[PDB]
Order: sequence, then structure tokens, then C-alpha cells
Amino acid sequence: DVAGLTPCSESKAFAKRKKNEVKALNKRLKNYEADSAPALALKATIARTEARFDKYAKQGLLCGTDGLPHLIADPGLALRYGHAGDVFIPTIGFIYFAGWLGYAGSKYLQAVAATAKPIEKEIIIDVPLAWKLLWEGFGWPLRAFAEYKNGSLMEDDAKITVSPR
Amino acid sequence: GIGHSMREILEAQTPPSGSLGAGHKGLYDTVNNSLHFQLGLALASVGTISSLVAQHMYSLPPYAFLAQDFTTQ
Amino acid sequence: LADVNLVVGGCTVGALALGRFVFLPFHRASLAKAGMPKQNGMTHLQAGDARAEEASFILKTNDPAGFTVVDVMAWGALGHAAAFYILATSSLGLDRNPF
Amino acid sequence: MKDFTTYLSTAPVLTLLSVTVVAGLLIEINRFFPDALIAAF
Amino acid sequence: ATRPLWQPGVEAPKHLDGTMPGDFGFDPLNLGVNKEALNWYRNAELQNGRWAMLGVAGIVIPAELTRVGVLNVPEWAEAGKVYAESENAIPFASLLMVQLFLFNFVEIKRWEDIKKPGSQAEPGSFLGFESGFKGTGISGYPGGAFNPFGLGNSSKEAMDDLKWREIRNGRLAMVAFLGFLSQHAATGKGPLDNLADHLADPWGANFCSNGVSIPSALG
Amino acid sequence: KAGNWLPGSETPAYLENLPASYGFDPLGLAAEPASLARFRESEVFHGRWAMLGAAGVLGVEVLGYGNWYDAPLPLVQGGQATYFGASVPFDLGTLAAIEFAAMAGAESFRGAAEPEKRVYPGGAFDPMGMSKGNSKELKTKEIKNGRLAMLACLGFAAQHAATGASPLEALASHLANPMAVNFATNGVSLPL
Amino acid sequence: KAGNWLPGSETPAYLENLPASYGFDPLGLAAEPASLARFRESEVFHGRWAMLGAAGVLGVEVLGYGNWYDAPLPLVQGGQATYFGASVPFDLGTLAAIEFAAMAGAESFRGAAEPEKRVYPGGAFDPMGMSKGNSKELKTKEIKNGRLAMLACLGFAAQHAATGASPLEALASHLANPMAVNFATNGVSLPL
Ligand code: CLA
Ligand code: CLA
Ligand SMILES: CC1=C[C@H](O)CC(C)(C)[C@H]1/C=C/C(C)=C/C=C/C(C)=C/C=C/C=C(C)/C=C/C=C(C)/C=C/C1=C(C)C[C@H](O)CC1(C)C
Ligand SMILES: CC1=C[C@H](O)CC(C)(C)[C@H]1/C=C/C(C)=C/C=C/C(C)=C/C=C/C=C(C)/C=C/C=C(C)/C=C/C1=C(C)C[C@H](O)CC1(C)C
Ligand SMILES: CC1=C[C@H](O)CC(C)(C)[C@H]1/C=C/C(C)=C/C=C/C(C)=C/C=C/C=C(C)/C=C/C=C(C)/C=C/C1=C(C)C[C@H](O)CC1(C)C
Ligand SMILES: NCC(=O)NCC(=O)O
Repeated sequence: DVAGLTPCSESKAFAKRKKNEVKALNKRLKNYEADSAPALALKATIARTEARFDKYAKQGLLCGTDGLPHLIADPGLALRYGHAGDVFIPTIGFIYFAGWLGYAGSKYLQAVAATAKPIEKEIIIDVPLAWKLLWEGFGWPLRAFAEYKNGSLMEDDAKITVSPR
Repeated sequence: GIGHSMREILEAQTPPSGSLGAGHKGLYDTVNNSLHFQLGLALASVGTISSLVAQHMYSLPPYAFLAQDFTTQ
Repeated sequence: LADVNLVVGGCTVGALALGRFVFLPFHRASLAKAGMPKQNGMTHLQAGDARAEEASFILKTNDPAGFTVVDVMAWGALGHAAAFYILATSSLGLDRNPF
Repeated sequence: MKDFTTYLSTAPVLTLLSVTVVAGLLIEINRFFPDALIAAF
Repeated sequence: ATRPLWQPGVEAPKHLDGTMPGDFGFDPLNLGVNKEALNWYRNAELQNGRWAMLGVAGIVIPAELTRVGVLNVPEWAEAGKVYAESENAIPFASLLMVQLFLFNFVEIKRWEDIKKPGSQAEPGSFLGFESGFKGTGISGYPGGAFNPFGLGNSSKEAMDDLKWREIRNGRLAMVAFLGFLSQHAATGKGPLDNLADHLADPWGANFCSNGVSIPSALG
Repeated sequence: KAGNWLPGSETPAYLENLPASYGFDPLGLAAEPASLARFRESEVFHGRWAMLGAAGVLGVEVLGYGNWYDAPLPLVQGGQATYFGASVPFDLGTLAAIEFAAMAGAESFRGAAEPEKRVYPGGAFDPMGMSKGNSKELKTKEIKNGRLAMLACLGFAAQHAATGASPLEALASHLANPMAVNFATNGVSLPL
Repeated sequence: KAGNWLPGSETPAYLENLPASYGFDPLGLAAEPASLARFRESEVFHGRWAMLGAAGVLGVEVLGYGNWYDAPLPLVQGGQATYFGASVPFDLGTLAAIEFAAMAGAESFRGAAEPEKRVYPGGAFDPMGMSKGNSKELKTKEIKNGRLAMLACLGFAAQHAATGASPLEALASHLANPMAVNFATNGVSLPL
């Protein structure tokens, strides 16, 4: 109970929603024979729905007035109440992966900028170099922090074009 | 013989170490000479106040038997 | 709620006294540094605003420290504001305390 | 096959293959790990 | 340059010359291209290796002694809770804060040594003890008050041999502690218990049978 | 100078000849001379006021007249304040008025003087003249004791805001069991 | 010099003319002359206070007045301290305050003198005037007795941390049964 929300393990409307979904899928079932391919497909869909609802009740999600999971996007409020996987852990995951992709692209730009024809290397991508830099970009946070402390990550303003005010 | 010269208040609002450059050097004449600067400031403040009026009269109804007239609010 | 006469008179006399003897040098220094409100260089009067001319009933005073009538009225107004503030906040008998 | 591999290294071929492999990886992730609302470890 | 490498066939990167202890030319991510960043990573490797050696010793020696009926030490993963239930136990937050305060005092000095190697040795710092912080010119190898027995300070190449032994032992213990963490996360048993179970049936008892490494969704 | 605060670091050059200089300005707040001056008078004045405040906080506890927190409470929701357990006939409004008048006079006369006399005025403020004979070291003592007293007053305020006890009773409680009553045990300082 | 700590070793150059020197500095703590100059006075001071403490604990145990550990135990529990049966109506706060004042005065008026004068003074501290007439071997005796006294005091502390009994009681128990009553037998010194 972090903001007037109840856990979906004990909230009644979550179970009501699960029952309604399973009942609708059973209403879909009650038209085919037991061993037909549509019957197997609907049975798989039912199993997936029950597994999803049981997993959501297991993971400790919060449900509001009705049975819909709510996520917490405050560190501390999610850390001490055990919901860091709602926003905080995916925040760290996205920051890592986006930094990996962006650092790989950046290093490709600075690697092909000092070649004979940097114009050609951006439509005709050197695949081994791109693969190597994509691998090297997995250590993007340490490399980026090192280049920031070295001062080689940013460019001086006196070497950057601006408009004449 | 008492009161403020706002030009000197703008002159004195210059933090050291060049944090704001020259600070507010000559902003008094910049505002006073420019009717467009004054009109921009006035429109910005008046629009923000209009937003405040909208956000306040629905939540703190001022007039008698308001917030029952749903179309009016 | 402890006599409006004594409170108002004492606060006004105190505001006048700390304005004449205590706060006068810093106020004079601030009035000298700020000086005239000036527009595009010169003051309002030098630019043509005849209504912005320094009134002559404050320029010369027989006060040895140059405490004019306008200073007297400003300090008396501040003292009256303080006196009526304390009188009004002593008139109310409610728990304004955060305890 | 140098010219053919250069054509395969051209920007549209590489971006289509890259979005194809990324989309396929995400699709198989959702196939084996469906309905992952949160990063519950 | 002809030293053994992490891949007989792959030449070493140009930022790994051979001077650093344990330089086998292993840097496929090129994290240490910056020299100052390389020095910081060398100090971090030394600190992580030394702390992992201490931790792995304090895990595997008490666990072995418990296995042979000496001292009877509980599992390393639950040793925090075993002490925390004592009748005279220091509270967790207070104990953590005391440890962090002492480590703050010590390792800010170590940090300032990392920047300038002759930092803390200046006169008037301590109360006569500043003479023991001269350093050996390389950060992470202080000497002085540290190294009382003076091992390796005789022939220079004797110290380089000990440096390589230290870095290999530190890397081995870091891998070992990662193994301890991953083994207890998957299997609720000790490292020696996992080792004993593996020797019972190596084809059956491993990382493909814990059910946590390889996900059950794929299989 | 005598000091380095970070012994393995280089201190700012403008903090060398000042008394009680350890070169502690990592934020560079006094890189300008006028700001450094103003900070110097502010530091000495804050130190003196904090020494008076900390002395009062310790003295009211050691003499047995409550803490520094319940002292203004008798003047509120009733009246009749006490000093040394005695009686005063002044309520809150006129006490504030008299204090405002006295402080206005004293600080208007102090602030209108020479900058060196705004912090170090000889004569009537040194009746027996013990500033003679190199006052540099004694000034270093003054600013250091002032820094300790500012730390003490901030500690009094923060400890009462966290635990709600008196400083001397908090000291006794800390000496009772330093393992398990420190700042990491209350629910305020560490959000656990 | 007399001694070399190890029978065969290379000797530090800065430990030769010092009294009671055996060349024992494998850490090299006194490589700097200032470090040695401070640490010599520190060693003399530690030895003197250790002799005083060892004399105090032996005289409080063999005279049959109590244990050194239990000396501040009756200082709380109500009050009333014990010294030769005296009532001494001093509580915990005033005792600590008087001791702190006396120590602050004595140490402030002490260590403001010359380096030789801070550690080796004359005047009223040698009234019989027998520092004159060969002081080197007497200084050696002072340092050696001080080292023995520091060892004795740290032994008392470690022994009461171990078994938890009196010094002379532990000595008597060790003399009575030297087999099962040693440092090795209790479960705190030898774990194997
Ligand atoms: C890897 C290349 C790369 C990198 C490092 C950056 C970095 C940045 N961009 Mg940019 N951008 C890029 C490509 C890139 N961009 C491309 C291709 C476009 C055209 C669609 C844009 C259009 C764009 C706009 C309009 C803006 C930025 C802005 C910014 C800055 C804000 C952070 C951000 O992520 O914004 C968002 C970035 C995007 C929305 C574009 C991402 C597109 C893909 C994911 C990147 C390309 C991947 C590359 C092909 C990988 C090559 C791998 C290599 C091994 C070959 C940031 C420094 C903002 C800014 O100025 O901040 C102040 C801003 O306004 N970008
Ligand atoms: C009406 C009486 C009066 C007058 C005329 C003055 C006049 C003056 N005081 Mg002063 N003071 C007074 C009463 C008065 N004081 C009282 C009752 C106290 C409590 C005992 C103090 C305590 C005090 C201190 C400690 C200092 C002064 C200083 C000064 C001088 C600097 C000008 C100034 O204040 O900056 C401009 C005025 C303002 C900015 C008004 C704001 C006032 C607030 C309370 C200050 C904000 C700081 C805040 C408390 C802490 C910052 C946030 C922090 C938590 C991070 C000035 C001549 C300073 C000095 O000696 O010269 C540098 C100085 O350090 N005064
Ligand atoms: C080289 C490279 C480069 C390229 O380029 C790239 C790449 C590939 C990335 C790379 C690699 C890397 C790696 C491998 C890493 C790893 C690390 C680690 C593992 C660490 C640990 C580390 C570790 C550590 C410190 C640890 C420590 C530990 C400890 C203290 C412990 C403690 C303890 C004990 C005693 C027992 C108890 O009861 C409990 C506790 C309390 C728990
Ligand atoms: C230097 C630097 C530089 C770099 O760069 C940066 C940084 C780091 C930021 C820095 C640092 C800073 C700081 C630490 C600060 C602080 C201060 C303080 C604490 C003050 C206080 C201060 C404090 C003070 C004055 C206080 C005072 C007090 C008082 C008066 C008291 C009074 C009282 C008493 C008696 C008692 C009663 O019953 C009540 C009363 C009435 C209340
Ligand atoms: C030289 C060197 C150099 C190289 O290089 C390295 C190395 C090896 C480190 C080194 C060595 C060192 C060492 C051995 C040290 C030790 C010291 C000590 C033992 C101290 C004690 C010290 C000790 C001490 C002071 C003690 C003192 C004692 C006392 C006061 C006592 C008191 C008391 C008494 C009377 C009785 C009562 O009932 C109680 C009381 C009141 C409590
Ligand atoms: N100038 C006094 C001094 O150097 N004292 C050092 C010590 O405490 O021994």
C-alpha cells in the first residue's frame, strides 16, 4: 500500500478480471470439438492468460480501484516497498542499452571521420568496424565517464559554429 | 526624496565571478525604451494569470451557486 | 489588546527615533548611491517630465541631520503599521501555535 | 563477391537486416518470456 | 612484446605494452585506451582483487573448517543474519555507518594517493606518521607501514614476480567470488557443497541442472 | 597557514595569509577579493554568535533550567518568562521591540565603520588590551572555536529535529550504548 | 647501543645514540628526523604512564582493596566512590570535569617548551639532582622499564578481556595449575 493501492494478489477486481477473461475464452471454446486446432489454440491462449495473471499476482504489483497493475516511478518509494523493477531497474536497463547503441554510433562516427572519404563510409558501412565498435560499446558507461573526466568527450565552444546572433 | 531607482537595482544585480556576465547592465533602458519588451512581459504575465483564473475558479468556486451550473464552469 | 494609545504612540516614537538616529546614515548612503531614477542616461526631469521634479519642500530643512517631513511620515507610517499589526495579533485569542 | 558484400553493407540493406534481427530477437524474447510487465528479477 | 598473451595469434593492443603486472594483452572492449583511465582501472583491479581474495578466503577456509569439524562456521550467505540475531548484536545500519566512516577516512587518503603518488607523505599531515606514506612511485603499492616483512624490495624483479602472483591470485579469487554468488543464487548450498555434488555426478550435477542458469521457458 | 584539509591536494592561492586558513574552498566561493572579505567578516561574526549560542545551550542544561527548546514556551500560551528561575514583566511583543531597537542600534553602528573595524575593532572592545603581542594566533583560535561552535549549534538543531531530546541527554544516551543509539538508529537520518 | 634486536641484522642509522636502542624499526616509522623526535617523547611518556598504571593496578590488587576493572563500576549505580575507605562525595560529572581541567592545564603548560624540555626537563621534577652524573644509562633503564610496564598494562587489558579475572588471581591460578590454566587453554587465544 504505497499510494492507496492494494496488491493484486489480494485485490478482488484482479481476480474478477481474470475470471472474466477466462470465461470469455471458454465461451469461445464452446463452439469447436475438443481436439481441433482452434481448440488447442484457445487452450494455449487460456494457459497464457492464467499464467500472466498468476505471475502478476506473484510479482507483487499494485492494483487500483479495479484490477489493473500500477507502476511506481519514484526511487525510495519503490526501493523500500520492493517495486524497483517497475521503473527503476528498467530505467537502468534502458540507460545501459541506449548508451551502448549511442556510444557505438558515436565511435563509428569518429572512426570514419578521420578516413579518406568519410562521406562514403556512412552509406557504405564498414561492417567489421561496426561489429567491433558495437562489441566495444558494451563498456559504454566507463568509457564515457573516462572520456568526460579526460575532457575529450565534449568540444570547445570556440570550435563550434553558431549563427551571428 | 525617498524610494528606489530601479535602474540602480538592476545595476546592483550583478553576481561576481562573471556568472551572469554583466548581470542586468542596462536592462532598465532596454525595458523602458522598448514598447515590445513591455508588451511581451505584460502579455506573459496576463496569460499566466488567465491560466491561474481558469485553474482556480473551477476548484475554488467563488460565486454563489457556481459549480452546480456545470455548463458555466 | 493592551491600550491602543500607548502601543501606537510608543511604536511611532520608536520608529521615528530609530529612523532619525539609528537608520539615518545607511538610508542616506542608499539614497546617495541610488539617487535619481535615470532614463537613457539623464533623469526623468532632464528628459522633460516636469512632474518628476524634486519637490522643494524636502530639499531644505532646519533639521541638523536633514530629517525631512517625508522621512518623518514614512517612519511614522512604518511604526503605525507595526503597532496595528501587534495590536491586531494580540486581539485574537486563538491557538496559532504549531504545538 | 566484394561488390555484392559492399551492396550488403549499404545503408538500406544493413538497416533492414538490423531491424529484422532486432525485431526477431524481441519477438522470440516475447515468445519465450511473454507478458513481462516489469523487470522482476 | 613477445610475452604470452590471452590469444596465441592475436597481437596485444597498443595501449598494453607489458609493463603492468598481469598484462596478457586482454582488452577486447578497449576500456583502457586512455592512460589515466588505464591507471585508474589498474588501481581498481588491485583493490577488487585484494578484497575478493580476502572475501574468498573468509568464505572457503571457514566453510572447509566447518566441513572437517573445526570452529563450525555457518554459511557465508546467511552469516549476516546469524550475527544479526545475537543478544548483543550491533544494528545493521549503525554497523554499516561505522564501517563506511572508517573506510571514508582511509580511502580518501588512498584516493589522493591515486592522483598524486606522493600525496600523503608531506610533513605535518599526521602526528609524525606521514613518513610512512612515501609510496614506491606506483599507486596501489604503498609499502612503508604496509609490507612489514619487506618481501620483494631486494632485486626489483623479485617484486615484479610477486606483483604478477598477486594479480593472478586476485583475478582467480574475483572469478571465484562471482562463482560463489552465482552458485548460491541458483543452488541454496555452499561452494564446497556444490563442489561435492559435482564430484558425485559431473554429468548430472552442474549449471545445467540448477534450473536457474538455463531458463525453464526455453526448455 | 598550518593545515591542508586535503593533505594530498593543492589549496587555492587566495587562502594563504588569512588566519585559520586550511585552504578549504573546494567550491571556489571566494575567488573574488570582495567576496572573500565579506565571507571573512561573516565567518568571524557567525563564529562569535555561535559561540555565545552554544555556551548558552550548554549553560542552561548544566545549570538546570530546561533545554534551548522549551525556553520560549513559558512566554507563549500564558506569559511570565524566567531567567535563572526568576521573573520578568515583559511579554513577547515588547521583548521583540526592545531587542529590535537595541540590535538595530548596535548593528547600524558596527556596520557603518571601517571594514577592518567591522570585524576587529580595538579600544573599548579590548578593555585590558590582550590583542597585543601577535594576534594572528589568537585570531586563529577565535575562528577555530567559532567553527566548532557553528558545528555544535547546527548539531543541536539537527539532533532536536531528528530525536527530539536535549543535547546533554542525547550525549548521555550516546554514551550509554554507542553501538545502537547513534544517528543511524533513528528513522529520520537514514531512510531505511 | 647494547643489543641489535635480531642477533644479526642491518641496523638503522638513526637508532644508535638513542638510549635503550636496539635498532627495532622494521616499519621505518622514524626515517624522518621529526618523526623520530616526536616518537621518542611519545615513547618516554607512554613508558612513564605505563609504569604509573602498572604500579596502580598492582597496588590496588595486592593491598586488598579491589580490582582495577571494578574501579569505575560503583561510580554510577547511585554514586559514592571508594579510595582507602573514603566516602568522597564526588559524582561522575564533576569528577570528569575536574580531571579534564587538570589534564588540560598540565598538558598545555607542559608541551609548549623546547623539544628536549618537553620530554627531559629539570627543576622541580628532579629535586634530588641525580640526572646529572651519567644520564644515558639511567635513560636506558627508564625506557626499558617503561617498555616492560607497557607490556604489563596491555597484558592486564588482554587478560581481563580473555578470562575476565584479576591479575594476581590469574597469576595465582596459573601457579596452582600450570597445565589447564594458561593463555592457551581458554577459547579466545588459541582457536586450534
Ligand atoms: C548513433 C548516432 C546518434 C547519436 C550518438 C545521437 C545523439 C544525440 N542526439 Mg541524435 N539523431 C540521430 C543519431 C544520433 N543521435 C539520427 C540518425 C537522427 C535522425 C533521425 C537524429 C536526430 C536527432 C534529433 C532531432 C535530436 C537528436 C538529439 C540528440 C542528443 C540527445 C540525446 C538523444 O538520444 O536524442 C534522441 C536521438 C534520436 C531520436 C535519434 C536516434 C536514432 C538512432 C537510434 C540512432 C542511430 C543509430 C546508429 C545508426 C547506430 C550506428 C552503429 C555503428 C556501430 C555503425 C544526443 C547527444 C536531440 C538534441 O539535440 O538534444 C540536445 C534532438 O533534438 N537527434
Ligand atoms: C535591525 C537590526 C539589525 C541590523 C540593522 C543588522 C545589520 C547587519 N547585520 Mg545583523 N543581526 C541582527 C540584527 C541586525 N543586523 C540580529 C538580531 C541577529 C541575530 C543575533 C543578527 C546576526 C547577524 C549575523 C550572523 C551577521 C549579521 C550581519 C549584518 C551586516 C551585513 C548586512 C546584511 O545583513 O546583509 C543583508 C541582509 C539580508 C540578506 C537580510 C536577510 C537576513 C537573513 C536572516 C539572513 C539569511 C541567512 C540565513 C539565516 C542562512 C542562509 C541559508 C543557509 C541555511 C544555507 C549588517 C550591517 C553579517 C555581517 O557581519 O556582515 C557580513 C553577519 O554575518 N547579523
Ligand atoms: C578484463 C576485462 C577487460 C575487457 O576489455 C572487458 C571485460 C571482459 C569486461 C573484462 C573482464 C572483466 C571481469 C571478468 C570482471 C569481473 C570482476 C569481478 C568478478 C570482480 C569481483 C570482485 C569481488 C569482490 C571485491 C568480493 C569481495 C567479497 C567479500 C569482501 C566477501 C565478504 C564476505 C565474507 C568474507 C563472508 C561473509 O559471510 C559474507 C561476506 C560479507 C559477503
Ligand atoms: C566553507 C565552505 C566553502 C566550501 O567551498 C563549500 C562549503 C562546503 C559549503 C563550505 C562549508 C560551509 C559550512 C559548513 C557552513 C556552515 C555554517 C554554519 C553551521 C553556521 C552556523 C551558525 C550558527 C549560529 C550563528 C548559531 C547561533 C546560535 C544562537 C545565537 C543560539 C541562540 C539561542 C540560545 C543561546 C538558546 C535559546 O534557548 C534559543 C536561542 C535563542 C536560539
Ligand atoms: C616500536 C614499533 C615500530 C616498529 O617499526 C613497528 C611496531 C612493531 C608497530 C612497533 C611496536 C609497537 C608496540 C609494541 C607498541 C606497544 C605499545 C604499548 C604496549 C603501549 C601501552 C601503553 C599502556 C598504557 C599507557 C597503560 C596505562 C595504564 C593506566 C594509565 C592505568 C590506569 C588505571 C590504574 C592505575 C588502575 C585503576 O584501577 C584503573 C585505571 C584508572 C585505568
Ligand atoms: N610545537 C609543539 C609540538 O611540536 N608538539 C608535538 C607533540 O605533541 O609532541
